[PDB]
Amino acid sequence: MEAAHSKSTEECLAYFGVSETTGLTPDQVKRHLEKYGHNELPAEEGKSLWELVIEQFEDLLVRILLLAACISFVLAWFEEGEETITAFVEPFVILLILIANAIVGVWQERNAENAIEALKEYEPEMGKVYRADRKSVQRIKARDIVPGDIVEVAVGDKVPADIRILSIKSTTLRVDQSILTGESVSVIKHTEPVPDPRAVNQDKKNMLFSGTNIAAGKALGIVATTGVSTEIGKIRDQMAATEQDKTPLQQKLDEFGEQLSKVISLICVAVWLINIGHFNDPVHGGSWIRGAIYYFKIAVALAVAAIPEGLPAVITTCLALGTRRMAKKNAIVRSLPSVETLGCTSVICSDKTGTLTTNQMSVCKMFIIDKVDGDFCSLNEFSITGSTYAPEGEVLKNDKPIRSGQFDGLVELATICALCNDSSLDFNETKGVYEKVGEATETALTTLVEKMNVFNTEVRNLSKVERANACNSVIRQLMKKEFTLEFSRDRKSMSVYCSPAKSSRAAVGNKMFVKGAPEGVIDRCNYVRVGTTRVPMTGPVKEKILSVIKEWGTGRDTLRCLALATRDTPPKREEMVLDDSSRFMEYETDLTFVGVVGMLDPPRKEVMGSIQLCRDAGIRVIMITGDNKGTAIAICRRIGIFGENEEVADRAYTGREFDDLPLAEQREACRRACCFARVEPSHKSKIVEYLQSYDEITAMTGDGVNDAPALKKAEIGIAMGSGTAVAKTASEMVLADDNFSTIVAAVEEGRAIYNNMKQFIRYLISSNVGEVVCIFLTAALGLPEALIPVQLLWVNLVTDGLPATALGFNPPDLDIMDRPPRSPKEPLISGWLFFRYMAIGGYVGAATVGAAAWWFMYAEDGPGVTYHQLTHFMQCTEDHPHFEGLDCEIFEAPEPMTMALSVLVTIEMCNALNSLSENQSLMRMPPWVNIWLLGSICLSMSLHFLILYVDPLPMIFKLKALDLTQWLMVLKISLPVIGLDEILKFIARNYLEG
Ligand SMILES: C/C=C(/C)C(=O)O[C@H]1C(C)=C2[C@H]([C@@H]1OC(=O)CCCCCCC)[C@@](C)(OC(C)=O)C[C@H](OC(=O)CCC)[C@@]1(O)[C@H]2OC(=O)[C@@]1(C)O
Ligand SMILES: Nc1ncnc2c1ncn2[C@@H]1O[C@H](COP(=O)(O)O)[C@H]2OC3(O[C@H]21)C([N+](=O)[O-])=CC([N+](=O)[O-])C=C3[N+](=O)[O-]
Ligand code: NA
Repeated sequence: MEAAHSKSTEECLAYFGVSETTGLTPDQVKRHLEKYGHNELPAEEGKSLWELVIEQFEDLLVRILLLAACISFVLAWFEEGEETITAFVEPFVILLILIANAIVGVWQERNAENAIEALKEYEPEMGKVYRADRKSVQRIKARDIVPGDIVEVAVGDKVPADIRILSIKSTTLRVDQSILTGESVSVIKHTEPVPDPRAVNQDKKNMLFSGTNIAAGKALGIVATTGVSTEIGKIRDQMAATEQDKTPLQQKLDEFGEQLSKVISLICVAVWLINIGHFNDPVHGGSWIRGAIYYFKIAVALAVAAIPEGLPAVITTCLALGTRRMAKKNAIVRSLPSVETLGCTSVICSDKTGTLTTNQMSVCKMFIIDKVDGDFCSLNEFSITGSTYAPEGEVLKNDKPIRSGQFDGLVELATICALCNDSSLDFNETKGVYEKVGEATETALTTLVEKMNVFNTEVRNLSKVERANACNSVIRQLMKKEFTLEFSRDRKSMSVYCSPAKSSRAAVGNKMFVKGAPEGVIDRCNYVRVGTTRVPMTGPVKEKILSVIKEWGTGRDTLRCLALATRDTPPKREEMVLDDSSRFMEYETDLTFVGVVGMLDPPRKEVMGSIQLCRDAGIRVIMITGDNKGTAIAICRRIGIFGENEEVADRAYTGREFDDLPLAEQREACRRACCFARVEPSHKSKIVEYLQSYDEITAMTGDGVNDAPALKKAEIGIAMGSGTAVAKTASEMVLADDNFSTIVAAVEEGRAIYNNMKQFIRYLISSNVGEVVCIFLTAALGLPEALIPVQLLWVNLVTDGLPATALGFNPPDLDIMDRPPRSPKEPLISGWLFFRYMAIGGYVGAATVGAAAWWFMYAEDGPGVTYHQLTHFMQCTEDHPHFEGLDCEIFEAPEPMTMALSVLVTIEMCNALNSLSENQSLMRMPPWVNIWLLGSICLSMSLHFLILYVDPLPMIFKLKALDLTQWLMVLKISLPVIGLDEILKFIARNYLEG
């Protein structure tokens, strides 16, 4: 029964055919269990280890690498040498890389924590029901409860299903619903129907929600819904159905993969088309077997040269380090890839209270009526100092301290403030600073009366915990508080019924004290207090009062106003139905207006500055608040979201107003709106949807279970440090200090990290192009392999991995926050840059092939076969152009591989320098601009010597220590790559200056 809150108790019992005093029969149980299922959220998909190891092997590039591993393994077998250790090395490396990769992918899943699974914290194991088969209450497993069940709850219980309250067995039933409604104070429950079939949860005062807690009392109820149908179950379904997108870089990486894979196959076809003349060779002689091994050897080298194998690790390392840095600035990033998205944020939607403001509420203005004489009226206005919940402050009229007690009107104002109040003050001795005990707005009052000290009680003598509630305790001794009519959003007021404490043979002199939003309270005043006297409420007195409230609430003071009032002749106690909240407005009629208080929940000190940073960075800020609309807009003006004087008629919306717009107008509202007031949790989700319809990258704040869906939907869900764990697990980021400014600082960090990532992505991928040209050159010209997979793999994982990682530490540009958000669709490499890496690639390909071919020919350590061309053969049974001797297999020498490799290494060190800046010359942005980079380059070269010298390794990699002559050639050919880039950077910096 979804609409239970709107049905009578009788109607709810009738629907399920259940007797309140017996409960369900066992036939009913069996039928209801079959119809409605068990009372639980569906279990998580069992994702197995085998099913998960396989997912690691779904990435296209890892597939290519696996294919290459198999050809490399197959080749290690069907071979012609004798060395048993040196062969199976290659396929083991690739295999090991794929395995280490899988190990990690798996680590991340056993440690992954999901939001839907965290909701289960809120289902209790047991609940209590009355069923026909037994007289006494039976404790059963929550999961076996069904709709129609008669259930019983008591103080401390976790609510087990969504239950319509039948009977409250205690004096009141108080419930902790904070997780679902964001109501901090436990809320009173009743049993009468709530008429609106579409009531929001906060109005469902006759309902208990699954997952919430009984704070006081004992109650009988009938189970309305279970499982996925409860409020929290529907929240679990909304999250389930939300599909999150791959980040822009993830999408680019996949696109890169697809294309790279297409290029690879194309180059194979090319290497085939280029050696098509082999169909002209006599079938007799030669070696097909030794030719086919040659095409497969290069296919493997091609695969290895194309993939940036070390890239995922560099990306991960850079992200972890950034993450650690962000945490020191209160931004706890939960998802490493979100860092990029955060850098792209174009809208931040932020709750106000506690995030944009300190949530330290403090009264700084109040007034009572001074006098009323026909058309004439005056008010007595005061200021109150002290922005803390601490009783540190004093009252002033025209900036001069006064005695509060010397105004009877004030005495009553404080009386109402103290009695009509569920909250209080605590002096927390672990911290020193005072903390709210309840609602913030109420504690401001508590704090007010202490500062007012209307009866002049001796407080300078008391301590610091005896200070928290002194002047309050005085006022309590005055009146017996009988009951309270709790605040509700329809009437926007609350009241207390009181009778004199000292009261002999007198049934008379009871008072109700009423506090609430001014408009409805004032409309219900027929009288105005003036000192201790009373006079009829009339037009010019009302004008005067509403006029001041308008200025305090809509002006630059941005205060929340409450009107305070007393009913002088309240109804007889017995003539009041305390059980029907619908009558409460009526009990609070025929009131006497006493006064108005104005309180401020001040903006955080950094907020103004961060709002400005957002405007500078092209990031829109939307405030979401529970203030009325007028005060909402005033506060937006105050912190600079709106200009002091700009028109905002269609840039601010209440939840009400927004609902009244047709769908098309709502989408349009979201694109221009900066302020939403009094909105429901559903609105945050709609706002995010509409914003995603204009391709915004949106951050949204949240704290409760009710915020979880919207946090999941937003590109950057942002949870409060002080909030629920469910909100945390549904978010990309947590603010450990709750501060909006932490968001802005995280975004800037995102922008700077990403700009560095660009450089190292471009740097690593650039070398892969360079490597492929080498392999394709080698197979084009019929040359001996200049580089083998194992070498390339060391370079891609280690040699270039360090400088790439160092490029992550590139100093950020000074104008990072002076530019619009980066377009998500913006390519990492395109246009002129494409051409640059085209040219570098071609250079690098030529330079490596060159060095190997130079050794074979013009080098005097090797067989100076100058223009003798390796082109000719790698056959060696024809022995044509060696007219006399007995030596041939020098085609497998490690020296020319060492030439190529040291060229590759050196060029890449050079190109790491080229990568410090996209377009700035090294003459303006020198190498020492990044110490880590120089440091890494020294480390890579050291390691290059390691594999050249440390004996097990030279043999493994097939290399031989170079000559001082040969190193000098390495440098001769490698260094110019700097010249080429410096020229190319020059061309971009000058003939594209528009
Ligand atoms: C990795 C190694 C090679 C050899 C491969 O060619 O990479 C290409 C490739 C896949 C792209 C290209 C490479 O394209 C070429 O080099 C032209 C083909 C030359 C034929 C060779 C014949 C001997 C990148 C690498 O380089 C150059 C020089 O322009 C740029 C960029 O890469 C990126 O933007 C990085 C995105 C992660 C991509 O065009 C990208 O494809 C895309 O979708 C992008 C948008 O990704
Ligand atoms: N949709 C709404 N409709 C009406 N009032 C609302 C609404 N949403 C919030 N409020 C008011 O805005 C608050 C939370 O702000 P945030 O930090 O969440 O943006 C609320 O505090 C009081 O009224 C609530 C209140 N109370 O019990 O809730 C009792 C009051 N009282 O009489 O003691 C008055 C409150 N008040 O706002 O003045
Ligand atoms: Na999200």
